[PDB]
Amino acid sequence: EVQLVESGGGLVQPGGSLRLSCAASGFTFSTYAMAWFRQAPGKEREFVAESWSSGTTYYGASVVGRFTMSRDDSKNTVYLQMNSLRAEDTAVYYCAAKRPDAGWQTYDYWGQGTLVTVSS
Amino acid sequence: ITNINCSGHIWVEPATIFKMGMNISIYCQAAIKNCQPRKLHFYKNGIKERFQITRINKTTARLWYKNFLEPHASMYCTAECPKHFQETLICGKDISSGYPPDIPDEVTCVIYEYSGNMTCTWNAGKLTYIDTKYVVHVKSLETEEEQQYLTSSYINISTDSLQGGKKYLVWVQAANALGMEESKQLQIHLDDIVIPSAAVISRATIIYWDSQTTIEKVSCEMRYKATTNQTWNVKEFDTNFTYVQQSEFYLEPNIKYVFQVRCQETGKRYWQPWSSLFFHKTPE
Ligand SMILES: *[C@@H]1O[C@H](CO[C@@H]2O[C@@H](C)[C@@H](O)[C@@H](O)[C@@H]2O)[C@@H](O[C@@H]2O[C@H](CO)[C@@H](O)[C@H](O)[C@H]2NC(C)=O)[C@H](O)[C@H]1NC(C)=O
Ligand SMILES: *[C@@H]1O[C@H](CO)[C@@H](O[C@@H]2O[C@H](CO)[C@@H](O)[C@H](O)[C@H]2NC(C)=O)[C@H](O)[C@H]1NC(C)=O
Ligand SMILES: *[C@@H]1O[C@H](CO)[C@@H](O)[C@H](O)[C@H]1NC(C)=O
Ligand SMILES: *[C@@H]1O[C@H](CO)[C@@H](O)[C@H](O)[C@H]1NC(C)=O
Repeated sequence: EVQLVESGGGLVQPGGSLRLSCAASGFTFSTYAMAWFRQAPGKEREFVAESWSSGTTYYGASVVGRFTMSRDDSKNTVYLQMNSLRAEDTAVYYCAAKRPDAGWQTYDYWGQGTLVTVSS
Repeated sequence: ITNINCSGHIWVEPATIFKMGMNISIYCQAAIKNCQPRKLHFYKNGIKERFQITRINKTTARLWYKNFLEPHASMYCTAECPKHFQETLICGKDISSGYPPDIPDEVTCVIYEYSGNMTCTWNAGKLTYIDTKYVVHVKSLETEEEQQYLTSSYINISTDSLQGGKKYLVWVQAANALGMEESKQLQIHLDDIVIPSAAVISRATIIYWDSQTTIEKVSCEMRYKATTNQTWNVKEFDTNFTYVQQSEFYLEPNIKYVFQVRCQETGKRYWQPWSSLFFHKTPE
């Protein structure tokens, strides 16, 4: 099948940093939009970032400026550099693939997720 | 659809679904806490639109497309908030383009022998691209009971629902977001629309074929032709499927031929589709 596997999860301090990876396979990477989502405990899935082969990259208001998404089309991988980490960012982070002719918010593929705990 | 909390909203004039070739305006309004956007950007499936964009409010912007012909497009607008080098997603929206339904015509209902089904089909007409529905209405001329059937292609009405007399009225109504048409009514008699069970060719000068029909009066047509000739040769029958139907044909030696057959209830309106091509290369 296709497969999205995230990495880089772990513990981090308030104010610290870290970077998530997501390896992608099965589909044509260049033509899909790649997105990071997150889901705190109890709270609902929320958008954090999305990036296209063209280079277009936009972020959710909650994390713009602090977080930075990029994508290596050669290595078929997207990354999420997380800086100035606050406790609010304690959540499982999901990698997602969106097909273009699909909706603007229908993602055909989802990774298992990596947990990111901001201790204190 | 997975939910994306929008920091604003998008809206389209005339509407998110519009006739192909219409000029459309897409508006995007920022609503981001502590952010008077320096600029607002529009992307169509991740490609930046760089023209026909107009700053209106201090918070609203408009993208304008001319003779918009794509059946589908997902739209995204983002804000350049001060204090950030990056773009905050405001919202996205899906737009789609098509035509309103043509009047369905060539409505025909038939019953294939041993099926239990009345098969009503029709020419929908011009491709509409967008989501259109079809409602087949059925009215009994005897009792005036009306049934409606929803479909996106054609319909099979179970014969057990057509036991209120034999004379019926059928019309087909088409509808999508751009229009709603309705067909001229077709009157049918259940006994007049029957097609005999298929006929099939099996063995190759002599051609063996047969059907499981039990219609009393059946007429058939077998047409042959050299694969490379272009004029068909139709041999009209009035067959009787008691035993197998064998048909003898003269023909030249080392030449490849083609055969088809079709049958009907002698005198009725419709026939059945011609058989599949039965090829035959004869010896020398
Ligand atoms: C799409 O629009 C063009 C021109 O639109 C003009 O500019 C826009 C930015 C907006 O301000 C409009 O109000 C303006 O009218 C239309 O071009 C016209 O086409 C008609 C007949 O189709 C013709 O008589 C005019 O001379 C053309 N020129 C202008 C300046 O209107 C065009 O028709 C529109 N297309 C559709 C499908 O509606
Ligand atoms: C008679 O018509 C019915 C309805 O069209 C047919 O049953 C359908 O068969 C398809 C498979 O082709 C299923 O996906 C549908 O769900 C069935 N619908 C119902 C209501 O059962 C049936 O095959 C037809 N019988 C014939 C032609 O002998
Ligand atoms: C411009 O701003 C006002 C104020 O909220 C808003 O109601 C309006 O919809 C905006 N744009 C247009 C085209 O009316
Ligand atoms: C309708 O009936 C025909 C034969 O009478 C059958 O082949 C076809 O599958 C049916 N239509 C459906 C199932 O949509």
